[PDB]
Amino acid sequence: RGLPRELAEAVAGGRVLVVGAGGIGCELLKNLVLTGFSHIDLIDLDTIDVSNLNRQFLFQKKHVGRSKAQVAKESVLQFYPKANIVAYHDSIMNPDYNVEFFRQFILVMNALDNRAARNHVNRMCLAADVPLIESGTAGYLGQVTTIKKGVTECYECHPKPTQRTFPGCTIRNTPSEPIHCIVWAKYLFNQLFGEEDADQEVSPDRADPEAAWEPTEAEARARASNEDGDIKRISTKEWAKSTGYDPVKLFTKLFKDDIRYLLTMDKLWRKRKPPVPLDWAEVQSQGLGLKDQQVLDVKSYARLFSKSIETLRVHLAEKGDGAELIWDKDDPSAMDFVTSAANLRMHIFSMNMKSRFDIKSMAGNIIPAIATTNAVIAGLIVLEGLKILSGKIDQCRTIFLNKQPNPRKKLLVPCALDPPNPNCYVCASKPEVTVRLNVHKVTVLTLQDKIVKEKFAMVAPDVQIEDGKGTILISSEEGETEANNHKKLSEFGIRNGSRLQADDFLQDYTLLINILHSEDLGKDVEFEVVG
Amino acid sequence: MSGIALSRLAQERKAWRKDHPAQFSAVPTKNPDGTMNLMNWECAIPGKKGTPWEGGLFKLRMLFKDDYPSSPPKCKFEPPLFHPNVYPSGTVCLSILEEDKDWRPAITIKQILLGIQELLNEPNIQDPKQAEAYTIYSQNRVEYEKRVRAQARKFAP
Amino acid sequence: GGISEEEAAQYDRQIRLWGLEAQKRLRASRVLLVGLKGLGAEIAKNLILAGVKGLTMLDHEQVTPEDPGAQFLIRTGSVGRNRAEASLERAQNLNPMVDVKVDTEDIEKKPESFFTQFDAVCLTCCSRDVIVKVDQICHKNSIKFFTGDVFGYHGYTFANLGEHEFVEEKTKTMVKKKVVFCPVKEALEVDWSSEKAKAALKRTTSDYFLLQVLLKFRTDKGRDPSSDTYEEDSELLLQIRNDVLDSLGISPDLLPEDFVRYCFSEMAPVCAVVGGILAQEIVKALSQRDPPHNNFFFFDGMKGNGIVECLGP
Amino acid sequence: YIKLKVIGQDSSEIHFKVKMTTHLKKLKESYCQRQGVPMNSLRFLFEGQRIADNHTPKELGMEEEDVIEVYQEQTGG
Amino acid sequence: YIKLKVIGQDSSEIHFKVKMTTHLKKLKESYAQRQGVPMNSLRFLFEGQRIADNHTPKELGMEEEDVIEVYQEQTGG
Ligand SMILES: Nc1ncnc2c1ncn2[C@@H]1O[C@H](COP(=O)(O)O)[C@@H](O)[C@H]1O
Ligand SMILES: [Zn+2]
Repeated sequence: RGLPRELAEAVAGGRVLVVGAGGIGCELLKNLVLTGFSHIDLIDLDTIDVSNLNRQFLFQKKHVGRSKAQVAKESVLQFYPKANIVAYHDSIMNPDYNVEFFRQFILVMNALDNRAARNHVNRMCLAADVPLIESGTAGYLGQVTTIKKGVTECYECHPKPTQRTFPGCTIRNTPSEPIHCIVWAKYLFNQLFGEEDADQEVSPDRADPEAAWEPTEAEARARASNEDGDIKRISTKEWAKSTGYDPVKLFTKLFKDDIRYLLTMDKLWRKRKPPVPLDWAEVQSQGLGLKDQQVLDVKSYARLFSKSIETLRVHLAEKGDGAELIWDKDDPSAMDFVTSAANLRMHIFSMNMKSRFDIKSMAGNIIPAIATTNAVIAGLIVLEGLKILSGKIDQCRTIFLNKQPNPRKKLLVPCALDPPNPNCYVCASKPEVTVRLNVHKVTVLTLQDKIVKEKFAMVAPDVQIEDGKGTILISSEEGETEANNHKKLSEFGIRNGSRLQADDFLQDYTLLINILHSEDLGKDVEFEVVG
Repeated sequence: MSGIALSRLAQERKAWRKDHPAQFSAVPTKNPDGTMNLMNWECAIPGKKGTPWEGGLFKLRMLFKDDYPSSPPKCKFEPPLFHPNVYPSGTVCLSILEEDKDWRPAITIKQILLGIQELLNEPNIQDPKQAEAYTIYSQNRVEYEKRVRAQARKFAP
Repeated sequence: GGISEEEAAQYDRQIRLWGLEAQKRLRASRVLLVGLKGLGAEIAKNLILAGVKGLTMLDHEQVTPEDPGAQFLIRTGSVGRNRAEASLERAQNLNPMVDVKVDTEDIEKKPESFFTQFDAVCLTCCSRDVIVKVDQICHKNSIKFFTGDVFGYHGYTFANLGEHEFVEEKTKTMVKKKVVFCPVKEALEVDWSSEKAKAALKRTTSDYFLLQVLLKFRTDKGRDPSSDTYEEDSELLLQIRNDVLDSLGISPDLLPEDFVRYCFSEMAPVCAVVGGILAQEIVKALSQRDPPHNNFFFFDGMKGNGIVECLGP
Repeated sequence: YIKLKVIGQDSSEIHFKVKMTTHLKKLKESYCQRQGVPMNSLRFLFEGQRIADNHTPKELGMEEEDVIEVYQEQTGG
Repeated sequence: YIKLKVIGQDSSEIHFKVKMTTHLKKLKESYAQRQGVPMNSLRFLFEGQRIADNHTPKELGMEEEDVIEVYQEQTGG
């Protein structure tokens, strides 16, 4: 081995986990294996897709359908069985990956594409004081970043939001970009095939069979036929389920009637160009590149819409009682549905047609990436990791990757690790204690009084569990949670390695509780704070 | 869910409990297990003195996504009510909680709730987000007033 | 376009970046590769994944026990076997519809006509005279010439495109430009004692100088650095560094004495990164879709930065 | 007004104008608005110096037409 | 104290006098005085940056007599 032995033995004796079996993940794992790392933990929730083969060199064509972690492990046994590899087919947000699950590792690097998972692993590692190496890949772009507790800024020092979801209110009435109608189609799919998420509801709810146009012309009917509430707003999902998802009825409801209903807003179209309603009858009876890169005719899009809704109705019939269908970027039926809807909306608002290829591009927010940049990012990650394990954190630096050399004739740019921001609330040196207790017998009453009120002088405790989603366990106002004070912590899902945040409305000082399960405490006591 | 969002929401809850407008309500929702999730809230907005909506106590749910406070919360009245600026699915829109116009991460729960209150007190025409309420309020004002009174008595405390 | 549906699906990600036409030109492309240090293996893998229809690689050495225990292409315990034949199975497994070729003959003995059927040639772990020969042949044949290597935290690449044409995105929709580059004998043997080169030197990376030291040491010692002979070889690199830089007319202190402790190794990270950038350059040149970087790029791993530079234009 | 140049990580050229006392806050917000990217996703670098939120042109002291580097710490890995 | 330099779409300039740390009162009273039009259907752009309903000049970074221009309403979408 060409590595220095002081570091070679450290990497061959320590344990490092890498999260996400992406192309970056697979290249990272290969680099770690070649470097001499002995124990490596790999976790991924997704399976190998056909389009996934473009970058994941560890995954072959025959490997589609299996878990990413299992296939990555099998591939690394193809050239180095000696490495200790642990594979997990799960998501990081699963609570069993507690602070103790990260504390076991000497180093950890993220290879994720979703911002939420990245923030979660950031928080978990800062809880476990295990150094992190941040990275991301996009096309010919890339970067790496060291994340160290109390030395460098954490990934949450500068809050970076997740993917653009758009307000919804703009797209539901007046789309003006292809992205607008695409997210409109996604929301409509969630509305009439997914769960009853009223936020995703984008098609209007009314007396659906009526072809509404200026109800003020029938003002007496609008209050004599039905009471206040517009016939109690028949749900679009319920209407579609009751009508058996009739392609013609659905098409006219969401492309002719609702368009006129929108056209009732003359105050909106006095500035914006008014859209046009399309009817199924006239569209049907009016009389090279990839297969997805060419725009089709509105009649062909309507035919695709009908076929897609038929297939999706069949798939829903495969489910029970109308179970929701989760959207995906690879399902042919749902994707044909969304492209048809988006192109129909574009033709509605006098906008140009967009091919299925572009809808696939910006619908699932597929970020392009090349194995070149993926490889360089993984190499930067492992170089920074060996620097970290060597203790040369001062020499560790944030490195970006460029498609074109900068005017400073540099392609990989080094930047000093900025000190952590003192007030981002996650990397601050907030006081913490760990208390061992028997989860299955201690109750919320004891937790609130004995463990917090008198043990830490909290006069108004509102302890809160930071499970990665956010919920308060108890409230300072007794009228909010006193009904569940007799429950156990195991009843609320606080397992070993969990942690809670406590606060006071008058002492205005926060305190963090770390949970360790300890049956050995006996009967005389139910808890103990570790000194 | 970002930890910054969690800490910020905890601070907002503390500030709201310490000081909030009279007979207003803003609490995290009762989870099925009995806890409250601070990322999704139940709120109820009372009417203003002399206004047609006076006396009613209109229930409103607001949704916080992982990008808060960079992203605004998505609010929604349950059940949906008869107002031009609310989508009859219940969700409401205003520049206060829309990214591209005025949404500032530094703003708090109290001021956005006051914004929704004054929006209810200010039915606008230049930004219609619904049809039926818009056309009634634009053409036949007396029926709109009668329906507003009916709603106010419908959501009375 | 004669692109099949499943082949497009396997390439679906990169089409969204550089378009169908670049992929079609790659399907019309053939590449010659030489040398299989971790760098050769990674560059072969990345070219395979890129979508070039045919990759031909050449090497003159077997798998030896002194080689590291992992090369991520050759199978476990493939010692004694030819490295090309030890790797071809996994290399083809990386992408089934791309065909690969394995050559055991040394490029020194290889005839000039053998390079004609390739649009790009890649060189690794070879003597500078043979680099000159292959580069001048490539320039004569109007073919794009690339080379590069890795040694510890230090790595380099070179690219000579000759008369080259390419397109770019109009980033303040494609627009056509062109670029011209010079052979290695013009680039590598640049006279630094000239006033303009001397002026540019003070803001010129020393990575080229340590590369020249390494190259010389490779040519005269007949083998690459190996950890079992660190001390005597290290002193040899130091003294030959003095010899070359004072002969070239530059102060040896510009290459600090500790550079040996960094270069005297072969590591996966620095190998993988330089190979990735080399593959980026190769695919940009073959597709003519992105503007190639200038003839030289270097990497200092301990310093954690990469520099593109112009030498001997 | 005193002129400066900002060249993007993707070789995108954008050209902006500023005063010596005008906080770079405005400059970076303007850039991310023009590019349509969330603010915290961009890193601004001058000759290797990270541009802080509390920075002002008389502090880093550039000359006119000087280049200020931007790099975008993108997700999607 | 602050000299206001508000000009509407009709090129109408109205003068006001407010303190340094005015936060919302400035824009609220300017709206209520010049309105002719509902408040929500109007906006002022200040050095090309759209203000918030509490954006004070001291934390904006403007000073006396700085020119502030309104912009066409974006309520239509
Ligand atoms: N929460 C998560 N848990 C495990 N793996 C994940 C998670 N989020 C993303 N990944 C993986 O991270 C990789 C990122 O995508 P890509 O790099 O494009 O392959 C994929 O392999 C995903 O399956
Ligand atoms: Zn922090």
